[PDB]
Amino acid sequence: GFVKVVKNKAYFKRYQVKFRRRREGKTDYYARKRLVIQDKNKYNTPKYRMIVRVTNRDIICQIAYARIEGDMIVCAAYAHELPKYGVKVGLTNYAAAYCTGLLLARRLLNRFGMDKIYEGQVEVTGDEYNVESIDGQPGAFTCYLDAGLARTTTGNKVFGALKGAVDGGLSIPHSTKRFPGYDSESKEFNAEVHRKHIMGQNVADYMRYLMEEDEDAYKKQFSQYIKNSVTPDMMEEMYKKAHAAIRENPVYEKKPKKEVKKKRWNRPKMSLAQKKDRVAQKKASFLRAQERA
Amino acid sequence: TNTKGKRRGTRYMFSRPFRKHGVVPLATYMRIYKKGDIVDIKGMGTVQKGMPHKCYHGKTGRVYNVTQHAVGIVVNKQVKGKILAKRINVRIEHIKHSKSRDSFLKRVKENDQKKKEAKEKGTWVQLKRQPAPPREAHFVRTNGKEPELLEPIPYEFMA
Amino acid sequence: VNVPKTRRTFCKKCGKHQPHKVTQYKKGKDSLYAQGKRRYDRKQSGYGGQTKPIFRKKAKTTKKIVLRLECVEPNCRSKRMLAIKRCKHFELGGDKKRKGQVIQF
Amino acid sequence: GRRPARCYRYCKNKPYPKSRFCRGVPDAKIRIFDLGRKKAKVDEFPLGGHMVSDEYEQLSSEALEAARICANKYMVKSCGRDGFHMRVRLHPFHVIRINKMGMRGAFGKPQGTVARVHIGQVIMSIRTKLQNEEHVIEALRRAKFKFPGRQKIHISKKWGFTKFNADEFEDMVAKKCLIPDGCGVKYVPSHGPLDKWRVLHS
Amino acid sequence: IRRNEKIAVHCTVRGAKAEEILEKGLKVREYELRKNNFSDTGNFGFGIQEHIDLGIKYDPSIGIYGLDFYVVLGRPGFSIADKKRRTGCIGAKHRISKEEAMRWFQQKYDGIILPGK
RNA sequence: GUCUACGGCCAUACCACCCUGAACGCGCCCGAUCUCGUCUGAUCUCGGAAGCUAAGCAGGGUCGGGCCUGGUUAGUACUUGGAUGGGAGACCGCCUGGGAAUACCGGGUGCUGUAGGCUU
RNA sequence: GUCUCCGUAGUGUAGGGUAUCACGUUCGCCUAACACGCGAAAGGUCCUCGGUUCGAAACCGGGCGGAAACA
RNA sequence: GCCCGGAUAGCUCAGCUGUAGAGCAUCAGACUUUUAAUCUGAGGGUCCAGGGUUCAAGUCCCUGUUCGGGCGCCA
RNA sequence: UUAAAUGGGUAAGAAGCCCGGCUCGCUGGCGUGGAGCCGGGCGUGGAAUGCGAGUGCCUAGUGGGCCACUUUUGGUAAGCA
RNA sequence: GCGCGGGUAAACGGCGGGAGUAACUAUGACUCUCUUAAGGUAGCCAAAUGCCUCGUCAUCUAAUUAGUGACGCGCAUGAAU
RNA sequence: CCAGGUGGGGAGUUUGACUGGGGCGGUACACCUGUCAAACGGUAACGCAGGUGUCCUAAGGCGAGCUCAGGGAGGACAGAAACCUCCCGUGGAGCAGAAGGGCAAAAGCUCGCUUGAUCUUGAUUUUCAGUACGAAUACAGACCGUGAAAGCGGGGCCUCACG
RNA sequence: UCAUAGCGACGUCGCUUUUUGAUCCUUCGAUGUCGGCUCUUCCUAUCAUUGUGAAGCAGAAUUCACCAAGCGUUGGAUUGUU
Ligand SMILES: [Mg+2]
Ligand SMILES: [Mg+2]
Ligand SMILES: [Mg+2]
Ligand SMILES: [Mg+2]
Ligand SMILES: [Mg+2]
Ligand SMILES: [Mg+2]
Ligand SMILES: [Mg+2]
Ligand SMILES: [Mg+2]
Ligand SMILES: [Mg+2]
Ligand SMILES: [Mg+2]
Ligand SMILES: [Mg+2]
Ligand SMILES: [Mg+2]
Ligand SMILES: [Mg+2]
Ligand SMILES: [Mg+2]
Ligand SMILES: [Mg+2]
Ligand SMILES: [Mg+2]
Ligand SMILES: [Mg+2]
Ligand SMILES: [Mg+2]
Ligand SMILES: [Mg+2]
Ligand SMILES: [Mg+2]
Ligand SMILES: [Mg+2]
Ligand SMILES: [Mg+2]
Ligand SMILES: [Mg+2]
Ligand SMILES: [Mg+2]
Ligand SMILES: [Mg+2]
Ligand SMILES: [Mg+2]
Ligand SMILES: [Mg+2]
Ligand SMILES: [Mg+2]
Ligand SMILES: [Mg+2]
Ligand SMILES: [Zn+2]
Repeated sequence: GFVKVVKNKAYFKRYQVKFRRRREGKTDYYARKRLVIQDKNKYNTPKYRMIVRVTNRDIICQIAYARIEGDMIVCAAYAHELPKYGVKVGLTNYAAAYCTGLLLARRLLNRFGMDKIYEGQVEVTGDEYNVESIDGQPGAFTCYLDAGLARTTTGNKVFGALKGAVDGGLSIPHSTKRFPGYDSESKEFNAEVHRKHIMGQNVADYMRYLMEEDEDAYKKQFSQYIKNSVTPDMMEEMYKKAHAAIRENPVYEKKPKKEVKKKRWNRPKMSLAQKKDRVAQKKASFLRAQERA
Repeated sequence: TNTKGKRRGTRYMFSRPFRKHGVVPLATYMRIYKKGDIVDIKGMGTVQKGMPHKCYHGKTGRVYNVTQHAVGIVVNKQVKGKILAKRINVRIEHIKHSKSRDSFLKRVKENDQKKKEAKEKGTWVQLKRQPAPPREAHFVRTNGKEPELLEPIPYEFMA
Repeated sequence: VNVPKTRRTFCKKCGKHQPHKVTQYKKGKDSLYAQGKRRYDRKQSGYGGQTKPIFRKKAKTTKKIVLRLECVEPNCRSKRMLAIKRCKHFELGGDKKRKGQVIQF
Repeated sequence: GRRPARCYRYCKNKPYPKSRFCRGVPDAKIRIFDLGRKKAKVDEFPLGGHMVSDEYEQLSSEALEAARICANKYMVKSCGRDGFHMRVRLHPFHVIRINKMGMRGAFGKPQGTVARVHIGQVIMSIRTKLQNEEHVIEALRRAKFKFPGRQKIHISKKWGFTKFNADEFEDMVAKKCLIPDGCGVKYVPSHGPLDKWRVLHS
Repeated sequence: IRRNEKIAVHCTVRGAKAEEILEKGLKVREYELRKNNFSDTGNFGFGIQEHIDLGIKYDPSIGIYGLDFYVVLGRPGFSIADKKRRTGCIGAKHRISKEEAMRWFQQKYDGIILPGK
């Protein structure tokens, strides 16, 4: 009885609800319509999107195009699926982003029957490489990077996935600005610290430095590096072999697992009869407690 | 008397439907518009670009051109003395597909497959659509129930 | 309004976007040998008084501001003119206003 | 300064209320709408009588001023000052304009306020004791003569000013689907939360 | 005053510096915060007049300003409300109420609150 | 039966409070050398994996509030066309067809596309 | 009739952030005493009423008035 | 459109590339039988604004702001 | 918020539908897409009712209107506007 | 020639307003000021000149919006207009 | 003889329109919003409520980041209002102006960079007689800007701001 | 004292064309325009006179109503005046 209430009946009655995904805050519809909408005078040509997402544990990478029923996705990459060859520890980092981008590139190219042509960059390096179509061959695949809500700042892992793609053989337009090799004040691209971050010298030097400063903070930091005995060295060749295996076979297969039952883990919505019984027996219990006195 | 602005008398015309303000649903964007397909003109107000003039709202036309963000359509506009064919350009979100021609085409396709099936089976079949003919004299059962007797209820001045 | 003294823009001669110096256009003096002026002098000659209309109405308040712009490039100094909408108070290259100040002491 | 009411009898000018456009409106002569024992709760005044007019006329505010004063005077003289409650149901929202003494710019200045009624429209409303019906009938009868049209007087079947019928009202409040709240009542649907039920019925 | 002036100046402090400055102030108050300084959302804070006593000593240049602390609290996870992606509410029983502010106060600083006034 | 990424529709999905959450998962969480930012690693960015569902999230709960859909209001209000209908008018009745919206009382409360995981 | 302006210490006067001054009365100094002078005190709910905003004599709406100006 | 003349204590005007002055002023002091009257002081330049020549600008030069005038007039 | 009646637009086929096949310098992962084009098969003529239509040229007079049911603006009202 | 400067009203014309002030009150001889440069002096008046106006007072008659005499903040009298 | 001045002494000519008769008064004379307007559109009156002859090197063009009006709870001076923090907040603020529409990781605010307010041909819409002007919409061709990119931008979110 | 002998506030329903308005239908190839003088007739919403009713009608005088327009409704000063 002090202040007028805000969330009253009328406010709800005229409140408007945003889109489901906007309310969950998972899709910026402004930029989404900005990215995915194909021109009108093409009518069937899908504007492919390289969708990259940062997960506290994983890295999501997929190539999608939207239709009326929803988005159509041709192929996807998963950092949790990455260790099935090559690297086994150090996921959801920049090196992981580049590797999984290259993996997605290669598996798209294979499932397009196109992997042989447009090798991309077999040799990994931090400089600029943008693929070109070759005459007499099917046109080079192009797509754009669907950054999403992530703050696209120079040196963001999503750009690492983009570099993995462009080295893989995808023509994604991009300036040479948002990479570790770029210098802001000097407007220059070093292109060597960039490949250092791409391959992992950026965490390699840090974790090798961390030896002589500490050991137990070392333990609490790279605990899964201690297991697998992941040395600061011997961390170049295994990334190389990861890339080699990416080149060899990027195809992905599931695991046949059908032995499950219908053990419902939730509870269903009770029917009207249950609500009526509940309210009536609550009525009986209340009236009984009162007549008890 | 009144002015001749491009959007006079469109206060309630271009208002968003209640509980529908805000970002346009994206589905209406990637609808695929051919040439010669039939569309109607709505003119959503939240986009102020490519606006059709107030007259064309709520009329149906056929597309004669297609561009990056709009389509060229032909609509018959009634001038005072006669009706003229106008070619106008409107950004996509102001127009929708028209179900009239779609329903006609569905009926036509059913007619074509009916034509196919009636041929070899040898029986003569009906094609046109008739306008609700007379109603086929029939019986109504009683089951021994007495038709209840109505009687107007008496006038009372409630208020 | 305020407009910078120089600006990069498209120049027809060199066919790209070049830096240009702007200046408020000023109407030149009548030739007094051009055809129409000369016909006017011949007509006003002799008797008959004023043989042509005199506007003397002035329903407009201001003028369309015309900016004479020329490409700074040393080889080509072609001068094009662009027109700005009407304005009461015009100014060339004043200080750039900036929002975050005490307005005023 | 006030024209005859027969000039402004008919509602024919597209209801034109006081608004931001209608500025400089003379203050209405009606200010007091509910009279009598307004504190009376729900039962002490069971009978409800209404004046109802079957005509689409606009009624001048001063007319209902005179009518209300007359009804109050009869009530206080005859039924006593405590044993009735007076409520009118019209508000002169419509604004009437007059053009003063050619007719260039004939749109005149507002000078009064009138209220518009329809065929079934209560004007006066009285809740009082049951044995006061003969009193109230005469009270509304004398009140009618202050009104331009011809009106019907009707004893409301409902319990007083409540929107509910008088016959079922006592039981209705007994089984607690209804509660008294000041002059009026509060209908209680059985679709809230059980706490709102359980606070009462106990 | 007039708008767009430079009226106030502040900082936001978190971590070891935050708790040590808070304890510094509380010792300046000898840990007595009396009745209703706590805010119902859970947070609180107080003002003082003389900063020289503790901490840094007087310099004749600087003057005799007071100031006002307003320390805010929280449980691990509260940053979800400020997170850019998938922002959301925090839930009722995860929130903070005044009632437990004094409880944790006395649990940590043995300060005195709610005199019988 | 679910969950994750991308969604379509945009409250049956929203909001409030309560309870349950196995496995993956998503998170919360730790740290700031590098990338990057701020006043502050709070956000943003980067590097991790000691701990936790508490929060978010998902499911369910509420004689919940809404929202959706019904009956009701009601063949009422209103209205196409007709009368040498009534009435002083105000308006009303009739023929002809069409035909609503509160209140009040019921029911329901997210479906679904692609891609990818868990669940004896 | 319309329109414009204005309603304040006894009297007249100016004037959102607690009504100024002059005279009117009382008043106390000075003087031998008066006069004169000076000083203070008292003194107007700012025409009434409704609203507006933290608050209104002020701002906005009415009602009265008074005064012109048109008619 | 051209030629221009002036904007400075509350008011007007002189003026030093060199610390703005004179008055009409405002207020206060002496001065006085009081008032006049007499002086004295303090304070007061919407130095028309922006610049620039500049060591150095009220002045010198532009740019505008007005104020004023005297001239010219085919959209 | 909801929302009539009356009303405005469109469609109710042979210029349509379906099969092949070619061209493109636009588009493009792709035989893409799209458009254009050449052939081929389709007839129960794809609602009612009525009616013969289409098209070209010259051109007078007129450009003060008023009234009737109904809707409606100003006005007290008007054989008022 | 126009401007700038004198002179000129028996030249055309003009003769307003605000403050402050006297032992009832009132007015203001007096002091100051504004807008163009003065601010109606001597005189005369409801006049052939006064809307308000049938101004008011006296007289004239039974009765006078007429007449005369008188008063003058005179809408809007007035000195070779 | 030519030039400049003076020159109602004299000459020629003009001295708008709409208008509940005209005159005075207003502009219903070019425009824009809401209503009148009777649910496509069109629709008069000296019908009503209003507005315009501008303003903006950014108040334009991009991109990033934020959320506003208001309220609640607090915290020295500090209260009805100064400032900070937390909570609620469908927008109830702001977007130059009149009004209407539209707008929330927007079209609002703060920043980084910029001149797409540029150079060209046609088409269409708007009043329309389907003339013009103005304004506007889609393109197409250069040359650019911005962004990582998708794209977006050839002035102002749209409805007026002009020959 | 007493609502209504006589009056009637707040409201409300009308009648008249003797005011003044609003409109501009008739006449601008003209209907002579203010007032007065004279003269006739008509109207009643009756001032008097006939006959009536009512009163706060003792008489006198007066007021309010009904049938009622047959009859009568003046002489002068001032003003062009109504
Ligand atoms: Mg973005
Ligand atoms: Mg209109
Ligand atoms: Mg309008
Ligand atoms: Mg409308
Ligand atoms: Mg020429
Ligand atoms: Mg009358
Ligand atoms: Mg009307
Ligand atoms: Mg509910
Ligand atoms: Mg009907
Ligand atoms: Mg008419
Ligand atoms: Mg007419
Ligand atoms: Mg005199
Ligand atoms: Mg006189
Ligand atoms: Mg005379
Ligand atoms: Mg005589
Ligand atoms: Mg005389
Ligand atoms: Mg002449
Ligand atoms: Mg319409
Ligand atoms: Mg219509
Ligand atoms: Mg944005
Ligand atoms: Mg670009
Ligand atoms: Mg272009
Ligand atoms: Mg625009
Ligand atoms: Mg006439
Ligand atoms: Mg005539
Ligand atoms: Mg004739
Ligand atoms: Mg005659
Ligand atoms: Mg009679
Ligand atoms: Mg006789
Ligand atoms: Zn050039």
